[PDB]
Amino acid sequence: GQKRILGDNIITIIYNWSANRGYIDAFYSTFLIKGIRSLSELVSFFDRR
Amino acid sequence: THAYSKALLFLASGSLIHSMGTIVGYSPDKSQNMVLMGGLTKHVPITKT
Amino acid sequence: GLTDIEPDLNEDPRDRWATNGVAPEDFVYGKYDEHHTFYESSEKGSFWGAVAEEYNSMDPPTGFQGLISWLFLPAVAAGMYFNVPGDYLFIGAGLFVIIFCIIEMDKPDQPHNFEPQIYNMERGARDKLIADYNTMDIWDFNEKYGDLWDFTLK
Amino acid sequence: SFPWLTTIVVLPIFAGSLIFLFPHRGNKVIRWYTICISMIELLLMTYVFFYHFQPDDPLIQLVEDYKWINFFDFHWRLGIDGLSIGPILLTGFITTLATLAAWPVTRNSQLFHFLMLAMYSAQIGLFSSRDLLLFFIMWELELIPVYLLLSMWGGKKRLYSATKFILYTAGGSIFLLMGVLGVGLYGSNEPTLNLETLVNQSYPVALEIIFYIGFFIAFAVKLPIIPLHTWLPDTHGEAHYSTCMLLAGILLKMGAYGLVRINMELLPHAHSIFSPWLMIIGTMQIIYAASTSPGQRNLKKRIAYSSVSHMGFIIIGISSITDTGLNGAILQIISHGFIGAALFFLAGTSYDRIRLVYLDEMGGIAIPMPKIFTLFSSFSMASLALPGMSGFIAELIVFFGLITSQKYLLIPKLLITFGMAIGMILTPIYLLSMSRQMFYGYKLFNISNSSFFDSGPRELFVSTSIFLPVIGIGVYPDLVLSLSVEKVEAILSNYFYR
Amino acid sequence: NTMLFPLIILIMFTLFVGFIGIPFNQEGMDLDILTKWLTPSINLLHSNS
Amino acid sequence: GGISSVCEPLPPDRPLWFPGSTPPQWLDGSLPGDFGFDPLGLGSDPETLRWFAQAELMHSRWAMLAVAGILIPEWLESIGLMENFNWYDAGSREYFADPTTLFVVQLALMGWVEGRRWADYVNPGCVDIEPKLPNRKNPKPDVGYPGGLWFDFMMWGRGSPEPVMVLRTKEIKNGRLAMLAFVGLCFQAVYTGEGPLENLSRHVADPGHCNIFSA
Amino acid sequence: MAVLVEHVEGQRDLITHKSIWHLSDAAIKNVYLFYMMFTCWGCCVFGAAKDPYYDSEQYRGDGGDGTGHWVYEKQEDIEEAGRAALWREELIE
Amino acid sequence: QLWLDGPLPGLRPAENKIGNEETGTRTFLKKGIYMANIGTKGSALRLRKYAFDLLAMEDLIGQDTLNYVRRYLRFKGTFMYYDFDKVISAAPVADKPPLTNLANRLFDNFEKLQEAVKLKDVPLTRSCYDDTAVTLQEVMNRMA
Ligand code: CLA
Ligand code: CLA
Ligand code: CLA
Ligand SMILES: CC1=C[C@H](O)CC(C)(C)[C@H]1/C=C/C(C)=C/C=C/C(C)=C/C=C/C=C(C)/C=C/C=C(C)/C=C/C1=C(C)C[C@H](O)CC1(C)C
Ligand SMILES: CC1=C(/C=C/C(C)=C/C=C/C(C)=C/C=C\C=C(C)\C=C\C=C(C)\C=C\C2=C(C)CCCC2(C)C)C(C)(C)CCC1
Repeated sequence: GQKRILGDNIITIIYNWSANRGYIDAFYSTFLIKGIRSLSELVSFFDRR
Repeated sequence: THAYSKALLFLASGSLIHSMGTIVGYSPDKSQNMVLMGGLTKHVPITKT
Repeated sequence: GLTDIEPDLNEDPRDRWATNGVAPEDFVYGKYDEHHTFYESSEKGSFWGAVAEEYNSMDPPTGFQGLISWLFLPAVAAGMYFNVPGDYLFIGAGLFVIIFCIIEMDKPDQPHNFEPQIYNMERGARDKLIADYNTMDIWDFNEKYGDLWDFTLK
Repeated sequence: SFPWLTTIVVLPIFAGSLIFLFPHRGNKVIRWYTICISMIELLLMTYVFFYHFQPDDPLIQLVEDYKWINFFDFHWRLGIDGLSIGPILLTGFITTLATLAAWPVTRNSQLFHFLMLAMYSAQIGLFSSRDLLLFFIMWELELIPVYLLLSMWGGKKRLYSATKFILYTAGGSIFLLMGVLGVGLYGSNEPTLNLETLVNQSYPVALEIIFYIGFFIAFAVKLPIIPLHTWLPDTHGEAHYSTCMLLAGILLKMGAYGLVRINMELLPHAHSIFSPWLMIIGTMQIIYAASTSPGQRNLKKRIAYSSVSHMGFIIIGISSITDTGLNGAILQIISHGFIGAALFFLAGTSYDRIRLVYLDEMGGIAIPMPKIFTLFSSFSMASLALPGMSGFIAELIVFFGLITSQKYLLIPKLLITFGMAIGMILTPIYLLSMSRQMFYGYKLFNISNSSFFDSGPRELFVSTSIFLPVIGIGVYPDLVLSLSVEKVEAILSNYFYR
Repeated sequence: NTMLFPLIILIMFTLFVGFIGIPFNQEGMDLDILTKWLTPSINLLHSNS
Repeated sequence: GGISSVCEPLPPDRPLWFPGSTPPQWLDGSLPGDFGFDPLGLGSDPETLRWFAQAELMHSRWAMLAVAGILIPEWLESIGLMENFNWYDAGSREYFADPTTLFVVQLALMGWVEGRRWADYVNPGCVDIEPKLPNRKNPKPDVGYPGGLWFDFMMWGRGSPEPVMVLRTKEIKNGRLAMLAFVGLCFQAVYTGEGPLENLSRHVADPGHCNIFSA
Repeated sequence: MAVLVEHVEGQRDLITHKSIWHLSDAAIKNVYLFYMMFTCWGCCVFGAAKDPYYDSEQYRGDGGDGTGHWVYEKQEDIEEAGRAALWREELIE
Repeated sequence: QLWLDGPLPGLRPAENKIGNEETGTRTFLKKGIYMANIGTKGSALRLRKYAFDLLAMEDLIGQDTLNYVRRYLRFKGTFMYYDFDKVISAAPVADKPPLTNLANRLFDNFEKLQEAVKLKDVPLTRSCYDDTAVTLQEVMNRMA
């Protein structure tokens, strides 16, 4: 019956933890990297207009 | 201790990837996938040890 | 580059920060990256033969110009090691520079030395132009093909 | 007895005036004559530096004084010291190499090489001028050559860039002239413009502040100081790369040289008043330009904003009142003159093959052009303040000069030390990205780009000959600092209690 | 074989490098190679034993 | 086109030890370092020629190891990183065991491998040391030039960078030079009563004197 | 002489060798002079050398002249020349 | 407060009478050198270390490198001058006269060495530096 008590207890959680690299790196993409990109553009805007 | 054991394991993994690249190609998405990698005890014994 | 036909404008936007190479799923690993594309060959040439070929492909100065260009730096190093007066070094360096530049002025002109209008004329006319420029005096050339340098005439 | 500096100043422009006597066509004879003149002049400065310049002397050397106009008490006065010989040698080296790298120019080669020799003469005349009005004249003597070089050999937006450049420089230089008039007329008996007698002048605080502002507006227009930097991105981006050598390696350092020679030396009290406000401006300039650089899709604009960012360390070393800070500022002057010129040269040579501007479409250039990739990576590492290069030791000495400074106490000394540190986090962020958008990845290139496409012997020699002093100074910085450790101390001798 | 030889050397290193921190053939009072190497060494937990 | 792993014999017009002379008929250039030097005709019999080639190879390798182990420690002692090195007196030093029992142990251990080499020379392929991995194919080695995993862990032979004949003549020439060097060192240690590098130092200075004729 | 031994209780003793050495100003001037002569020699030699790309037909044939704006001007020129060729063709016909 | 307003402070006069008798200060002192505040123990350690650094200056003495000798002498001399002032000011009252005498002799040796360097006289520089060397060895022996 592919017991759901086992599927999401470890396998889904462990696989998502290992595949998403612990969710830190994506956060570093979402918070820092893209943000600094936007900041750069904003600074460029203040240097252009 | 860890530097020597780590160099041993990394060089063994590299030799094994080189061995698998002749049957799965040179793509690291295929030549470094342990899902498609079973049963190498018979083929690479020194790397196995 | 240059387009003789107006190119199709980019309808879909592209990420500025993305790598401009091919997609990783379209990458032929081992060939696009030169990782399995060097198979050895018994037919490997000589090391010094390769050195001579690479040196000669650069079109070195030959004769007296080649002699002074080869002997300048060791002479300067020897003069600085032997504690000879440096004024002699400056005199020699200036003489070498002047002699080299005068010899290079004496060398014949090539098609690439002139304006793009002169480069992109008829090839036979350009060949006759280059043959004349290296043969007659500059005053005769200027009084004969002067009007070719008035780029507004045509 | 022999007028060495007068001969050095006069020789390039006088020789370039005779370039119009040549009736030859093409560019071969013209460029070989120009490189002969440039190398002869370089050997002349080498002889002067070798035999008549003493780095242990903190006084003026090889002075020459000829009265030209009696009404202004105005003299053709020339002289070198530890401050000026470095910029003079850098000017000669960079101008000779820019003449060598401007060899594919076949359109109006005569005027191009005449303007190059005129720029040579004008820069050398500025760096060796001991008269205030002579300094102003040599400062003004480059508006026309750079304008013509931009408008006749620039990029797509060359004309607007040239107009903006000449108008901005004139707007700064009128304030420079007002400062010259104010300082040279302060004499109670007769006007005087010699820097030697002006270095002992005493002013009231308000008048000294006004004169400092008048000089500083010009030196902030020329040396890029926020927010008087807007001429630089479009001027350097849309200029010829050979002209970009002089623009980003020599002409930018002239504002810093004027800041040391006039603002730091002649007016020490106003400089002590203005320096803590210059520190914050320099730190914000570093951060602002290092953040503007990722926002530029154009490669040359990114390099120009990188130059603006690198000028902030010079501003910090100026404003930090120590011998170490001034030595670091001079070292950064030399390092940037060695780095920015080569970066602009590589960018121009790469554009001559790829013929693309924006970074988001220049992938895979490392495959047909590996040598230019290697040189670009090495000069980016030099830009990155990597050790073994002059940039790292320059920034480190500037940091030490701030840390050892006695004017500032603790907390600002922290908040500035952290400040430039953020800069050396931001400096990788675009630069490597630039390389990642300019050389990394795979693109299918034409077969004709397989051969006769990479940098030839001339470009390889130019890049190597500018790269070697970078390594030589990053290993042994005292190849430069020992020329100016004494004179800088004299400049600092007026900032302590007496 | 050029890949296999460093693997053999690292196998030997992995087998026989743990005996530089453990005493090799202890007979009574014997200090190992590492503690004799680091004779002045910080040890906060075992500063008296 | 690829990598040739077979020795290429030298052409009959190869340079000789005595130019202008006729090379002997039993020296056809198929051996490493073949310069047609056989005044006494010792290599007339091909079987004895093979045995003498193997003996020359063995003497070459032992002589190169010997001269290296003499010179490099002597060069270290002159620099100062060796306190009391002396190759002549090295045999009479005090070790953890007597020279006789060390000699017997060395005799047993070395007569194992020299005797395995003898069996290989008599019967090529009778003793194989290179592993027989399941699908790896082991190339057949030449007698006196073995080596898979152990003796040739670099794969510098078998046609890699320089062809096998070129590297074999290089080895043989360095070996002959080392044999002459070792015999010279053995005679110098009993004639000059000094070390090798010291003798070189006193010969480089004033070479007109300090020679064989001045002890 | 220029060697200092420090002993610290509970620590291994340290032997420090120091040598305050610096290049003379004459040596620095020699370095500058040799680099200037090397620059002059390289300028002469590598100006006398051939340029693989800037003398090629791939650069000069397209209209290159060493000037940084020849690509855009050539593009606008060929569009204007195409329009003028259409005008010429309509005049002839 | 964030920054100083007036001119930067110059050479602070020593309060242990280790300066010159006529002038009150030493010639080799340089203004603008950053001296870290550690205390008497740190000043003693820096004094010994910089005495060793100045005894590492045999190689720098030559006909071509006298300016660097003078520069290093001024730098280290300012450092050891103020460290000597700090350690004498915190020394016990019984130990102050010998320390002051040793400092006075060392600084007189410094002046003699600088004077010899100024005239570009190499044997005079060597002799003055030998006297300075024995004084510096005495300094490290006292302050070990
Ligand atoms: C293989 C090269 C070789 C080399 C480089 C040397 C080097 C040296 N020997 Mg030794 N030597 C050698 C072999 C060699 N020897 C041989 C084979 C023997 C005898 C079997 C000797 C016996 C010997 C004696 C008795 C003495 C030296 C001494 C010396 C010095 C030369 C002066 C002289 O009188 O000796 C010349 C002696 C000979 C017997 C000549 C042998 C030459 C052989 C046959 C051939 C070498 C030639 C060949 C072209 C080598 C290439 C040269 C170079 C590229 C390596 C010099 C440091 C002398 C010494 O140091 O005194 C202070 C001295 O007293 N040697
Ligand atoms: C260790 C012993 C040794 C041996 C077995 C060989 C063997 C061989 N040599 Mg090599 N050779 C050697 C050392 C040796 N060589 C040395 C030291 C040199 C430099 C001088 C050379 C230079 C050389 C050349 C130039 C050539 C050969 C060639 C040959 C081959 C044919 C000749 C022959 O039949 O040899 C039989 C040899 C022996 C059984 C040794 C007999 C020696 C007698 C009994 C006494 C030894 C003499 C004396 C003690 C020397 C002392 C040193 C001297 C400086 C005083 C054969 C493979 C030829 C070739 O084709 O290459 C493959 C050839 O052209 N050899
Ligand atoms: C002196 C030069 C020399 C040369 C040119 C050759 C040449 C040849 N040999 Mg011979 N050999 C030599 C000395 C030499 N040998 C010695 C002293 C021995 C006795 C140990 C042997 C015994 C031998 C065997 C057992 C085998 C060969 C093989 C070969 C081939 C391999 C290529 C080569 O060796 O690298 C050329 C370059 C070098 C020799 C450079 C010198 C090495 C330096 C001095 C030290 C090595 C560095 C470092 C310490 C090693 C790595 C450290 C690691 C263990 C941690 C080639 C035909 C192989 C064969 O023929 O198969 C086809 C074979 O397996 N050789
Ligand atoms: C006598 C005298 C006298 C006087 O007194 C002085 C004088 C003059 C100095 C002297 C002289 C001398 C001489 C000349 C010598 C020579 C020598 C030699 C040749 C050596 C070699 C030597 C040589 C050697 C060691 C070598 C070795 C080698 C080896 C191990 C190898 C190895 C290997 C192999 C196999 C293979 C693989 O794959 C890789 C490897 C792993 C890498
Ligand atoms: C300031 C000045 C100067 C001077 C300078 C100097 C003083 C220099 C020196 C220098 C030196 C004293 C150096 C030394 C050494 C060096 C080396 C040793 C190098 C090496 C390198 C290599 C080998 C390579 C490299 C490369 C390249 C080229 C590029 C690419 C990358 C690479 C890295 C690969 C001059 C005159 C210019 C003028 C102006 C001013």
